[PDB]
Amino acid sequence: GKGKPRGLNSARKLRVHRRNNRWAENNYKKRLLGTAFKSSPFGGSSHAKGIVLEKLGIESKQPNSAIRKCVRVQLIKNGKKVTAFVPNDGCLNFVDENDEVLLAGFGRKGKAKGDIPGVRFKVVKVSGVSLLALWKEKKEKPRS
Amino acid sequence: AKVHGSLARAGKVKSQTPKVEKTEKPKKPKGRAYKRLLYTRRFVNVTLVNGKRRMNPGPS
Amino acid sequence: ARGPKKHLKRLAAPHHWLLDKLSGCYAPRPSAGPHKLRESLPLIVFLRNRLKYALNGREVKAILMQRHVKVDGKVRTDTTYPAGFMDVITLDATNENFRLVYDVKGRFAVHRITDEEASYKLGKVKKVQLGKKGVPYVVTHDGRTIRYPDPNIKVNDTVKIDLASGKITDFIKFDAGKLVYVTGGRNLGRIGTIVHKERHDGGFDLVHIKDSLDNTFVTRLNNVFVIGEQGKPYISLPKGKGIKLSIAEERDRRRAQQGL
Amino acid sequence: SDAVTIRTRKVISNPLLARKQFVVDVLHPNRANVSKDELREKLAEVYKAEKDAVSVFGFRTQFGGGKSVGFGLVYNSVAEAKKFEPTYRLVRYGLAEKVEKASRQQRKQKKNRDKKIFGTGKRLAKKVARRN
Amino acid sequence: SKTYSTPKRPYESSRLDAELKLAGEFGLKNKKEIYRISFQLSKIRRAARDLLTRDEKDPKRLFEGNALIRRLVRVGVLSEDKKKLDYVLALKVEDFLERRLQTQVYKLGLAKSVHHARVLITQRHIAVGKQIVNIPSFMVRLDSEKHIDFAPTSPFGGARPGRVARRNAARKAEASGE
RNA sequence: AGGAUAGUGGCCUACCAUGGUUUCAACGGGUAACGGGGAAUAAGGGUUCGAUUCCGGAGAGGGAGCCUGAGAAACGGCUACCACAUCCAAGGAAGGCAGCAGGCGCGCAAAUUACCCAAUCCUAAUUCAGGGAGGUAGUGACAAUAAAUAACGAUACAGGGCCCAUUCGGGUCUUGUAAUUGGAAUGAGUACAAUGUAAAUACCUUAACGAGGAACAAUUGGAGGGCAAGUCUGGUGCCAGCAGCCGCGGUAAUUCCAGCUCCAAUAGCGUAUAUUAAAGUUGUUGCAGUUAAAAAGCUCGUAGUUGAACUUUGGGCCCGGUUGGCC
Repeated sequence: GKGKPRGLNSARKLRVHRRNNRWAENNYKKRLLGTAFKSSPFGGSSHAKGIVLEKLGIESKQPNSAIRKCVRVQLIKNGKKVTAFVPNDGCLNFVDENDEVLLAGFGRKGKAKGDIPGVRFKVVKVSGVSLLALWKEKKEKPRS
Repeated sequence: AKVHGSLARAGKVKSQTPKVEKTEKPKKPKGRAYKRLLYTRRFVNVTLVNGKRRMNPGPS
Repeated sequence: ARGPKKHLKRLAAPHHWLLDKLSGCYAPRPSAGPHKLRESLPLIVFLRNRLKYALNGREVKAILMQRHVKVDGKVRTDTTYPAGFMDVITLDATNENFRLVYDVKGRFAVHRITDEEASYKLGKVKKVQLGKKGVPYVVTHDGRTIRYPDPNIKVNDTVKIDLASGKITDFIKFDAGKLVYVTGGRNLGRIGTIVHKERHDGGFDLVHIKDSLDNTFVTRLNNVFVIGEQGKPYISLPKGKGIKLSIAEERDRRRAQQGL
Repeated sequence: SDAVTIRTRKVISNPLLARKQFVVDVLHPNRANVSKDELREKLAEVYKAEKDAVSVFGFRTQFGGGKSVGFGLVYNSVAEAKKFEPTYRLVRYGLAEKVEKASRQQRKQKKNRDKKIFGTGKRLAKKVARRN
Repeated sequence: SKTYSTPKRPYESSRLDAELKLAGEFGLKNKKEIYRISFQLSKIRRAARDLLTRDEKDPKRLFEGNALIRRLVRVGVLSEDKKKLDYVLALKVEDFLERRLQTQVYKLGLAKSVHHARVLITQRHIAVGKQIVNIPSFMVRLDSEKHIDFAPTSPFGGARPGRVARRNAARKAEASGE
């Protein structure tokens, strides 16, 4: 008889069953328990400013071979240290150390992207200006 | 995960490109006119072998 | 909280004043008076919005501060004076006596009447009590106390008031075969000759009503108001007579009525 | 001014304000579009006020032009106008003078200063140390 | 107090073909205009779907269906031969675009192209009745067809030749007996 | 039973009794929780959101207490303590923007120390005063609506429909290409004016000036598949870099850096996060459970869920409603 109760007065069993079984999809468990606000260096935010501690060359995952030119970044609102990827050939030269950058997610909603291991974020802005603008020479970085 | 990677090689190809400059060309229309242009270029001119057409065919 | 509200916003004001809502701001709050906040019509609304004699509140005030307009034989220079059902408004300009009545859609119909009909008004007795020194009194829907009436005036009857002397000329009982003007409810503005009554002790007495088109319906006795016998009202009724021609009949009219 | 052609729609008499209130409709082809004062003159010429018991306002032009519509009043006396009509319209028509008063926040500052009650004598001499 | 929406699959070449054909036939600058007509048509269709689910000789059906039909007839989308609340579902974007003014200008003559018609409309020429109009998306109500004409202003219908002729008259005709 | 209260009442206590709630989820914890009207997205069912422009609850740095009064446990009102903090001729005094505008911090993340009571309405002994409530403008690509960036000819090339249906006669014409060229239409922008407005700025009107490109110049993303659009050129050579996924790149790269061309949406287009559909991948509608995840070791058993058939059927006679269909 399909397992579930079909009876006209079984709505309690049905809804308590749902309540207990919704804790098997990742999205529901995330929403309810709260993992953005506890874990997740961006506390449920889309972006986050951080101070560049270091530049890094991450060797890609197999079967590819390359060095991906990321940065170690300390966040301002948490103090969490975070690796973040600098796209768009060059732009590791346009960043420098102790620069203020703005980080965004690297696209895949938590989990990492492509051949870059451990990295979950990308750099969007440096010292108030966009890396895209600097790369296309629409603007120039403020030094002073 | 990894410290070692010689960051000097950054910007290599974009620095090494044989910079070509953009050719100044006539102005393309914008909007209603462009749609007129495309309607012509689609339903007037081109087709290909026995059933087909291509919109950016390379020279052969 | 902390005392009573003095303001009233556009969107909170009863729908039968017809002004505008979204951050259109404020509406005229009826002052305390004989009638309730929602079942009333202030003079600012009666004059600026319906008759179009004025365009602004300062114009309405300029009118009211000249003893031109009087409600029930009394001037009422207050801007937000709550005028209500079966209230007589008298302007010596054009000698227009306005009765406030209801159209069938529930708005306040602007009925024009004769001076002889403006001489009086009607009142539904809400309670009948003894006052101090054994003096019986009746209270109407317009907060009018009347001492020493006929002892047959029981509750929910209606009364004819002479409006200059607050005295009773004649009363009409609540019984079957009596006309009714519904005040309040979905069926507001309908006129339908009581069929019968349903008691329900402790439970909101109901009344079954029958329009001239034999369109029976049901209302609450607090919302019922008698006005006369079968086919002999005591007031000039408005254009419509409380029938509620359905939307279909209405479009049939305003398409076949007139090509204008 | 070729066939200016003023018309008056929706005429209401208002004895309790002593006015006739109506809608002005100007059909004004191929000219400089309205001239409110030309309307005042052309309208007093037919409502018998000579200029000044007439007030008129609002006057939007149809898209495309050649026509404008506004609201109009004509009173039974210039006195009735000068008491009923508002002072900004009287100033527009030159039948009054807009008072030269101070700015709003200046008036308010003055009120807040005058909320503090004093003037008697040589204690006048040490107001350099009020707020500093 | 606001409204509009757009399609589902951003590609699908058959749609692109159809949309661009309509755009070229009717003189349009965007796919947003086709999307707009499809949106209107969807509202109409789902309304009529609900009414058809209702009972026949049902008051809401009669009222709202006759109203919808009357509106579409007086616009001229729904022909007066088919007035039964099923061709309302059978309608199409071509049937609306044919009643657009730009199209009506061209089909009534007077412009020798839909693009010229659009230009004339937006250049403070064509008027409807006597009101000048500058919107191609106007939906003539089947009676102003015999009132679409050049304006009392607007050369090709009236007064001063404007700018280019006015200036060339001085560049040329005044420059005769220098 | 009394006291207190505006009044009911363990509200408060005296005496007395020992009850009251709970697997139909009590009590406790959490809430990145004010509640609703409502919003977003959905074939239908639904999931998520709801600090807000209505409604009512609260609160005025935290707590507590109270005067006045019809109404306050009031904070643009007092009293105290705590915490922050201002003036000082150091004795004392005065504070509370989660009202308005500022823009110190916080940060991914949000405007002018502007004009006015002319409208909406409110208060006042009041038609006259006041009102940062409110309206007006400024900043404003939050979102939405409409909608320019060009149209039509003539000559040189590749075609022809129809008028007079009197032979290749004139053509009101037609589909694209030009180091071919013409006169026409304007508006964006300036701006006399009036209009608009409390007064202005804009809108709608409108004299005059305001297109021919080198000019009044539309971007944003992409061109391996998914997924519309390169069997082009140059460079680099598992490097640089692209890539949501699958995958490109190791000396002939349809994926990188550029040029050309082409595509999609277009004054809007991308990216990040969240959420909805897709997702019958939460499954009441509507999943699955031999072997892909999952039948409990087996039986008993309470709550819960679910529970065999049977009791006035059938036949007539009238009344008057809605639809047809002669005419």
